[PDB]
Amino acid sequence: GEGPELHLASQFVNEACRALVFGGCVEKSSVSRNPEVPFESSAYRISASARGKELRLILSPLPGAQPQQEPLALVFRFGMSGSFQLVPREELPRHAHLRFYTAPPGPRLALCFVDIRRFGRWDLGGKWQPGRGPCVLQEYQQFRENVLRNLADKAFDRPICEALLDQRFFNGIGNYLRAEILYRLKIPPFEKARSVLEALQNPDLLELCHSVPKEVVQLGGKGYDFAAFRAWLRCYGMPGMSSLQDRHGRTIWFQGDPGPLAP
DNA sequence: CGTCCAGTCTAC
DNA sequence: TAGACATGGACGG
Repeated sequence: GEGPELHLASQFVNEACRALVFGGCVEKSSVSRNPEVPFESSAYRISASARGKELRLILSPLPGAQPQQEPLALVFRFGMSGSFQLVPREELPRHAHLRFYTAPPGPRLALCFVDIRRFGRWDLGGKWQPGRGPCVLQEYQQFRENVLRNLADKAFDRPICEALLDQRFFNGIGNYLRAEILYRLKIPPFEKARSVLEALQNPDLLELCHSVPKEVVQLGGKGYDFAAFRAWLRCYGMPGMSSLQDRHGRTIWFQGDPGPLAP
């Protein structure tokens, strides 16, 4: 559920739906507590884009589609297990909680938001979440400036391994990326975030917040194969690696000294 | 076999 | 903040 996976899911949606025409209503599973999507069109296309840990999906009526209406945008958050799949209409995956159906005359497929653990959410409207920082993958320069010009914010009092999960400043970084990034630099997880980032402005911490997830995207791995990602990892859950619980109870994997603020 | 572990969101 | 939110598989005692 991290940046690279949201970004590959956007790629997948755009490639799978490039020729497809969808029709009818947007079908939510009965168990899902997310909002019904009030969009219905006789002929519409689906496109996507990702920003940090959010994915914007746009449902665009084709010319002359009925009823006459503007496009509708939704924003998804994947939680721990969210994903998109394109399947035959009659072979729906289990836990397909939101479904878009191709219209005739093509082979009848379904584009599904699949979410086993049901932690993901979707909203109506295209707005990104207002507090989130810029995307480490696609807004690198804005993201770098938003960290550095704000180092006096209380957020950077926390250990660097906890600050990397703060989506106001590291939108797209999650639990495996913070392990892999700190591991490249041999920076102890529980050194203070402000102290680590002041010692700055050999790629540095903020550069690696971009280049490391970019590597995952280049694998096509964690994609929307699973072994090429398992071999790419150097720290997260790897043998020989230490691990501690941060203050919110998430496991930080690291090697060597845990740092001064370790619990 | 029973336990444990695997990003926001909510409410006290 | 602390626990909730929730399914399934690996891992033990």
